[PDB]
Amino acid sequence: TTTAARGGLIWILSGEVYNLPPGAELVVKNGDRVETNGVLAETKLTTIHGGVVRLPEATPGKSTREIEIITASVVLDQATVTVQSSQGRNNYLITTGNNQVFNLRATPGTKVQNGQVVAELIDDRYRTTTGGFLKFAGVEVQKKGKAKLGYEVVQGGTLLWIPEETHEVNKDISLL
Amino acid sequence: AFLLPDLIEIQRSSFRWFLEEGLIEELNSFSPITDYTGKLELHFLGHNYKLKEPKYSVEEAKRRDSTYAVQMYVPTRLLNKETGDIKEQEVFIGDLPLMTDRGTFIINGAERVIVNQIVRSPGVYYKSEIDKNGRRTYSASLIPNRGAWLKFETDRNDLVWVRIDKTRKLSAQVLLKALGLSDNEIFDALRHPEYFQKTIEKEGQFSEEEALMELYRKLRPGEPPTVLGGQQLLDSRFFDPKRYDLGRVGRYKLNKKLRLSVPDTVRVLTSGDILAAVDYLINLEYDIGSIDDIDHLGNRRVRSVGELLQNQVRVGLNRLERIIRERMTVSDAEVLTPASLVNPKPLVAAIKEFFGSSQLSQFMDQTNPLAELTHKRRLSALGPGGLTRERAGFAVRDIHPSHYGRICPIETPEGPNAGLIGSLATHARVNQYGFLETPFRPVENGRVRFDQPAAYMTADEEDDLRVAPGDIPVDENGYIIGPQVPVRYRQEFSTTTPEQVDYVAVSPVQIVSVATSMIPFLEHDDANRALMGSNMQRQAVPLLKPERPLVGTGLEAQGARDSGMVIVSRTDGDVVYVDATEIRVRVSGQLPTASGKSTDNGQLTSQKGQEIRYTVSKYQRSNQDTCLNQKPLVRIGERVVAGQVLADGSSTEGGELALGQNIVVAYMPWEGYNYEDAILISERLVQDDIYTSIHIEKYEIEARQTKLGPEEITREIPNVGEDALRQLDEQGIIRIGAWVEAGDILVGKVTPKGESDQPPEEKLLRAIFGEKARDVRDNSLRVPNGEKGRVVDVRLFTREQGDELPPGANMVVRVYVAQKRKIQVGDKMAGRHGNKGIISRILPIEDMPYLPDGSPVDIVLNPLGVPSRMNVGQVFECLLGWAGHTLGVRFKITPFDEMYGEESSRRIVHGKLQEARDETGKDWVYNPDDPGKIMVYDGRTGEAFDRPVTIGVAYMLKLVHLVDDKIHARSTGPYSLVTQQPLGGKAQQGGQRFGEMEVWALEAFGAAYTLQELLTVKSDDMQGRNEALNAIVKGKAIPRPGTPESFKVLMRELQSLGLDIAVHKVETQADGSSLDV
Repeated sequence: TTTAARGGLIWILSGEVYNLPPGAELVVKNGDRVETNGVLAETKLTTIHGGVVRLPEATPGKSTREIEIITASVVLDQATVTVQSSQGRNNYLITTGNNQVFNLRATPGTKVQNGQVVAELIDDRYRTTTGGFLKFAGVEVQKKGKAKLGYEVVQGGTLLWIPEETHEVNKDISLL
Repeated sequence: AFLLPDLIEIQRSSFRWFLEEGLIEELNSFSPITDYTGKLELHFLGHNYKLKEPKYSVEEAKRRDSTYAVQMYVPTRLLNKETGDIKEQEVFIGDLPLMTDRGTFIINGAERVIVNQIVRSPGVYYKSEIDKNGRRTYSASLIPNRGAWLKFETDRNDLVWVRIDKTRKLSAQVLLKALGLSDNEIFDALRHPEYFQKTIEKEGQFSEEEALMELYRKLRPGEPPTVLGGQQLLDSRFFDPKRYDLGRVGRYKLNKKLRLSVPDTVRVLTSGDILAAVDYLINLEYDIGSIDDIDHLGNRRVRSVGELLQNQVRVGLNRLERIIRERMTVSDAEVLTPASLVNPKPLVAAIKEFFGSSQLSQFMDQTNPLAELTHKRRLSALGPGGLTRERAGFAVRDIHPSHYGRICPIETPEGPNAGLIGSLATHARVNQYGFLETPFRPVENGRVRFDQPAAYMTADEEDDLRVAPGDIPVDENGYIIGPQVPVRYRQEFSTTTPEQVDYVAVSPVQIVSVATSMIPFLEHDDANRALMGSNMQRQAVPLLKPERPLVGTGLEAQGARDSGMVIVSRTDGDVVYVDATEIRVRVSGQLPTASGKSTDNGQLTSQKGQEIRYTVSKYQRSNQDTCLNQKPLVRIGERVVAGQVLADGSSTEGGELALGQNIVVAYMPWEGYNYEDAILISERLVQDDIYTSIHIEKYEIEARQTKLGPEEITREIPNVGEDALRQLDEQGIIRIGAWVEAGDILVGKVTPKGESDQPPEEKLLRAIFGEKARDVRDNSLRVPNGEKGRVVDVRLFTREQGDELPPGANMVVRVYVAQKRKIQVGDKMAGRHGNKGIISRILPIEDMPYLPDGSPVDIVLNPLGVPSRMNVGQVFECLLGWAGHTLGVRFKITPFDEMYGEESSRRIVHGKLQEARDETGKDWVYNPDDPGKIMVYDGRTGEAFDRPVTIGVAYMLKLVHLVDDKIHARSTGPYSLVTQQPLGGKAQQGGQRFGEMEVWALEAFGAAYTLQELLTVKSDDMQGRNEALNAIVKGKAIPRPGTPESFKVLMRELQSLGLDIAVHKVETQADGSSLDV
């Protein structure tokens, strides 16, 4: 709460108040005459270490700013490009002879940290059309938990596998 | 002067608006559908929608007394992200009526209309908030146009909690449920978030709190807290559109204020913002941001049909969406077709609600053309959405300088449901965000002239320019004298002169609602005074023969055209034969044609001697039994001009508001017959052939088909006079264009009522008096007594058209009648500004006082009335009119003496007097010594009343509360069922109603008897009541009460509720339990 200085008033020494936009070091300093706009307050703005700028958008905007560095700047060549939209919905499947017949894991440009991916490839090897046995030989991850997605695949010109049939149907004794 | 553009069609285009957006907008947005699996899809097309010509019109629609409509249609896109099966075709979606010529939606039956609502258009605001001691508090809150409320607060201590649809948990996991980024708060808050660094009691752990605390850690208890649990939870408060909005606006606003860039076309919600709240509240906590406004447009906001018929259609369809989701994915889907899995019926219904039954319609009251102005556009906050009507306590009720120019204060039902009827700025308009407009006309620091721009916004708010009220001495070309003018900053009105303002009237009345303008010179009448009186004309009765007012403020003519009762060219013409029944640039064959082709147009058939066909209306039963037949106004071959009213309906001659007539009025406390309130008028009124209602009202009747053994109407059964049965017709039916009078007979119900248990006399008497009749019965229709009305139509029909019939029922009998009927005593007639009047007696055209010119006058008043009513000007008009009448003077000039800025009015009066009397020849109608008086030689035998008393021309306007429909009295009849007490719902057998406040004033003298009776035997006792009947006609001393029984009834339920009573004598053997059951 407050009081005066032992009697007095309230003397607004008037003058020109200057709402000078935030993040914009005003230009004029002490005791100098400027006037109705002769250069006067500016975040003479200044930033640091991001990358290439395909150019922010501001058609009808002084700034509207969106300062892109766009900078996961992997310069790829040969990830070729294809479609399907009718009985699924849409795509650019990647498609290069360099084992690049992918789809679009992430979209055509979504944006997301991990599980990063493009597109999903086809690799028919280590397919089959009858069941399994993973009794394999001499491939190796070391178990490392993500012997799983999180897959390692270093070393194995050998997949010793005994495809099969399996029917986990706990049922009464003597069905047929 | 400047043109004021069409009140009415607020709604319309807004109405229109909707479809020229909405249909899709929603539905397409939830456009796609498919089998649960996802393969077999189906969509709403959300494009190239279609509907066909619904040949039903409004009159042909009222013809089957059914709903107007447009069959409603759309196709799908296709079938599947399984193999791209299309199987597209249109699928009908939802037919229903819509806006009608006279601003209605002619549904079934009738033509109701919808009332706008205000409501707290969305956003997220925040209580300043205070205490038991003084030391105060801070708290925050969030709510979109539809959805939950995000609410926040401060336990004295820069603390928080989060409460939403729970009101049960001082729970605060801010940022500990979403965006739990490493100290993201010191990245979004940064300034004093919790003294800059949390508090003791708050920890902000999130590992198992984000989507997993305050969600199951007290919330929603008992299962374990799966991290998913709260996850899919808190989508399920938010993320998930279809259970939450902002409302595009909502954002518009929400952001805009908290201004944070989120343009972002999302009608749902982000994190950061939230933060931006969170701060923001604490920002106001540290007193950096101001308190929100929670009372008027600041938070409140109109809305209206579009959204009213939009919110629920998404919902109504949301319903469907459930079902389909099953239906579409119910089993096989290979060929099952869009066409197959589409149960429109829901939607159509529910919307059928939303006109038909949403508590929102009213019946569009057309008692008076004006009314349907107003009732275009009152609005409220009653609303599903709205408030209670008693928990919306006070500010709710008051006013708010926003109201100034945005809504009129002279509008108030002064009921328990008043202070809730937005007047709608006489000029306003609105925007997509509902916010209404109220122009702020620029004045370049001394120079207005309306040459400057803007002058067209201040939408719902202001400008922080201290602001120019409506008028003030506005010099020629503007220069705006007022040395130092008062003008409004923001809710305040400081003084300052041409420097600093610039916005000002459009006109000196931006705060009215259709009838509050009637007052010709409200400038001179108290506001507390101006209200109900200004709401009188609002619901005035019509009057066979209309008449513009006299006196002039004139604003309205146009408004009459807005009403529709009066018809402007649709296009153009110069009328050929203007036959009363058929005016025509119709198939004229003539020059109503040709300007009906003036500079012709095409979807309008100028193709051939023009062709503007449409039928006038006769006397039709209004939704309030009011009536009006317009009038062929413009004589033949007399040019017209586009869209100019040429039809003279209810109450215009010519596009003006026919309200009343014009009448000499010497105020005069003579022999009483009036001494407040109390009108007296001279018989002439009747002979004047003016003051002549007419009304016409349904009567109808129908026949059942008794599962008791069906019955019809008859063409007679006994005791029929043909004297009864005559002007009857060929089923029993009643001839139309036929005079009726009192207990008249409509038409011949024939009913069942066998005599299996032949009443004791029965078999014999029948056979004993000497004849064997039969009880085939007939409660055929007997028109009520006093029904001296010629019959005037009938609509009527049976099985065959398909009786569109309330089932179980056979054939319509609706038909009815009017009557010319001149005013009488107790007629609630009065004026249009602080008025309310009724009349004793009317009187010999001669005894009534007359004039030195020699004419007799025709309305006393009292004189004291007005000075007391503090409504002065009624004089004014009197006067002004006087003129009018003496020198046929017109005025039609907006109220409020602003000319020169003082009592010019005066100046007027005496003026137009002056010359008038100067040129009146006799020059007696005015006396220098009587500047506003006249003399009053006209006592009982016509002496000289004494003091020169003033007289002149008023605008006496009568109301409905006609003793006829407001009469009432009856002698017993059907009691109830339950109490079995007779019952007064204001019917012919209407309970003399009753008031125990009087049974709390009828004992002050006691003497039971009347009471004793006064309950009993006319309430409980059967055999009492009857006992009575007899006693008198039985020359017996009506005895002694029965005992009441309803009592016993009350006792019964109580005994069952768990009561017991020994009620009993006691002089009996050890008392006992007298059987009072």
